[PDB]
Amino acid sequence: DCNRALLTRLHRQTYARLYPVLLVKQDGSTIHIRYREPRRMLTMPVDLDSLSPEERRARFRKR
Amino acid sequence: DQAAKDRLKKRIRRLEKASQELIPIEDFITPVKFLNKERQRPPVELPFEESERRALLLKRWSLYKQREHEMERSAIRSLLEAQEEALQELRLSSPELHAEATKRDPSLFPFERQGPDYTPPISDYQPPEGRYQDITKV
Amino acid sequence: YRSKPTHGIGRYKHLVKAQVRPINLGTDYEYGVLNIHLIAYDMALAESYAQYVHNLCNHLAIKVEESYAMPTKTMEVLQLQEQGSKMFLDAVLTTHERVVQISGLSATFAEIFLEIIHSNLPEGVKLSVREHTEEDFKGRFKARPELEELLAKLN
Amino acid sequence: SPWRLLGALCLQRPPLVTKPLTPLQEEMADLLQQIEIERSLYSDHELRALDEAQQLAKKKSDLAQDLEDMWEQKFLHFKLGARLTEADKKDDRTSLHRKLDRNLILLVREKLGDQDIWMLPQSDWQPGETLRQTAERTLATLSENNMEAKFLGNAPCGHYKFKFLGAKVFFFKALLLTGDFSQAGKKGHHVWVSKEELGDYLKPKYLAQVRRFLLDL
Amino acid sequence: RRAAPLGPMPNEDIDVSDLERLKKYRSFDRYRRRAEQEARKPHWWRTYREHFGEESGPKDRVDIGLPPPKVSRTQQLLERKQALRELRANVEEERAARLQTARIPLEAVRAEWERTCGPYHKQRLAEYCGLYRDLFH
Amino acid sequence: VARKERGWGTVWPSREFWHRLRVIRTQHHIEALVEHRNGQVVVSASTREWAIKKHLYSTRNVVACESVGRVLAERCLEAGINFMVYHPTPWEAASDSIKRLQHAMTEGGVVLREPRRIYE
Ligand SMILES: [Mg+2]
Repeated sequence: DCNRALLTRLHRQTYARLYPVLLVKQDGSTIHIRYREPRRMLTMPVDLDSLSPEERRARFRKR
Repeated sequence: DQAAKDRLKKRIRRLEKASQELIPIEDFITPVKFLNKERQRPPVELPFEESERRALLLKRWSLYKQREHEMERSAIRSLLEAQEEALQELRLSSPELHAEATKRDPSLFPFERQGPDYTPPISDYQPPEGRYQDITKV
Repeated sequence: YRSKPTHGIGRYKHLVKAQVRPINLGTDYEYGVLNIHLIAYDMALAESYAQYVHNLCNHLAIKVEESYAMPTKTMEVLQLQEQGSKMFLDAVLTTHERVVQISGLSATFAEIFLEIIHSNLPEGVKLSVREHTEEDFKGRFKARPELEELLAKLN
Repeated sequence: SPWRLLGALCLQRPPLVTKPLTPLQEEMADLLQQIEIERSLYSDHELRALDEAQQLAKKKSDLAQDLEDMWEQKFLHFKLGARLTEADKKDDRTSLHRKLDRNLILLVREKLGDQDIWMLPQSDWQPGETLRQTAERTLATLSENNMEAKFLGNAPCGHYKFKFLGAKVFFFKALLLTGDFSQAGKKGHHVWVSKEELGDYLKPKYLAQVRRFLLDL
Repeated sequence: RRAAPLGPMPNEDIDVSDLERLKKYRSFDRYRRRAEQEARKPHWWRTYREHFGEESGPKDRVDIGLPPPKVSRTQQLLERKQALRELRANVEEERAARLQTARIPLEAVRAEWERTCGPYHKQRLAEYCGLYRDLFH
Repeated sequence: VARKERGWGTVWPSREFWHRLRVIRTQHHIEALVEHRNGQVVVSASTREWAIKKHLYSTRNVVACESVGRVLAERCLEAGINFMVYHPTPWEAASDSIKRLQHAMTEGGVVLREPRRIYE
């Protein structure tokens, strides 16, 4: 039942050419996204770490 | 002194009586750069085989959509009939129970849910580091 | 005419009108003005699922208040380059939010309705259902720097 | 008429992975992509590629492809997650991570003194309690696990009676948000099951029409 | 002074309260259909039909004619249904309907009209032209 | 030299005619009428008729409107009525089916927009 509203187009008059780019969040999941600049893969990066995770990120960057 | 507070309260009243006009929506407005990228876009002569395949596929899609809407409406009707005979059964069971169960709970107020994705989340995966800078115009 | 039995045969203004709190009563709990937010990075999925939600409301006879759109939130993807402590530009990620403003339902039809919504969520759509507060109404409106300047001069 | 008091719960697992397209939706997706290309007003990547092409043609008469190769290479280097966590194990109906496409429901197995039941999880409440909190304490107690599950609301959904004296049963419906099941190899037989092999497994007349208010999807 | 109406008001059936729940027509064509349906009913007030020559209104028409042909309704319906299914079975019918290029044999249409409903149509032309009025009243 | 019913104007359509073409486009069938000012129907061509119904395909089409127009034009020539007034709605005037139905009426030989009254 997740396939109901997926089958659609852009209904506007003037619009650029879009591409089915696969995006990943801070996890293993992928989502199909109409996005320009026809790269096949797009990734989202880790932000700000945490108070006890900034030191772990610094240690991972050092190692 | 007090005259400063008088002209101040005059200012809050005067800029309060102005309009609360909305932000424009970017998506409803065609951008300016989209004008001159049309001269090298030629029309495509659509062949008859492609046109008839598109048309018959549209007829099959319309029939399938009508049938799928019909079974979704049948499912919601079955759920509603079950819930009708259900509330009748509980009302015949106990008065205090339908006094309690006709509520919408305050825990429903932050109802948030995320749609399913293409691939499942994998374990032991480390995406790289980065930052986000908000360029949304205010 | 007044004295005739055919008086008021031309009466029409009582049939067409042309000139919000939740009502919590204890037995019939009709709850008022809610916003259903549909958040996606893709134009087609956001607009089509807003269309599907609005058409489902029209079929299920909810008096819909509005069907509107939030302004776009443009996130920027700056990533850390390999072998360096450098930032490079990767993606311009636009976030679009299509919101359906519904007036009133019941609790029963809230289980039915939200069950159909998260059964029918497409790929890459974040669902949110909340009430109508002051902040959700102020979200479509621009900043008020002159009013914050006046309030800061007050304080 | 004496009444015997039983709640019950319907613990719905949401799908994680979208289902594959039927062939009619696949060919409609092809049509929709074709008409998006037909109505598309080019792109900044294709404009640059055409401009570089015509300037190199004019220079030889008198890069976008590198980016294409790099993007395809970084796509081919990346391996995606496995869509099929079902067929690689092919035996376990017990695990929470069993099926990703369909909706899943929980059953547990108990042997009674006078009955042998294959049962959706149920309850028992003293009359001072409310059935919503009864379902919450049942979920917190009987499965000995940390299931952060969002209940839908106060209104019940499943409603069946069997009379000996009568005995009365009220199924609720509640959706899982996040889960943590301790002691995965416990002796209590719990199964996460979908609608078709649910219909295969469930014998009773009272539990035969749980599919009436379970969504088919 | 107020008097009592002799019969029902036209718009008293629908509820004044809760206007949002009542379904609306949004089509002027739907209003045209509804108004032309409403104008043909015998209202109790003074009407155009009463004053402008409806030719006695309801008239008990004495029929001096041949019996209608007795045709089996179920057999007629099933043969019409089977002919329709064999007509929609073709693909070239779909092609001719879509591409706006299809013709009908008007001579065969005229023949089947003369067999089927031509009697009733000629009866209403004779009624309109007053053939019955000046011959058989 | 007969009396037309001049007047009205606040209502629509104008009732100043001897014969009027009435096209009812139902979601299934297409039904055209030639109506006198009395309200009686003179000649009608509908796709509810079995005589047309076994001859056309897909009762709703523009081609169905063409069949209706040609059949009613032939029936009007058979009934001796050659003039009528057609008053379409401005969104029905731009439609494909009504325009080519008027084309079929013109090619059929029925001239729309009735002649002016003598000493009106
Ligand atoms: Mg019959």
